[PDB]
Amino acid sequence: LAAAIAQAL
Repeated sequence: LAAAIAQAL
């Protein structure tokens, strides 16, 4: 789920 952040930015 954390990779959502990575992708967002």
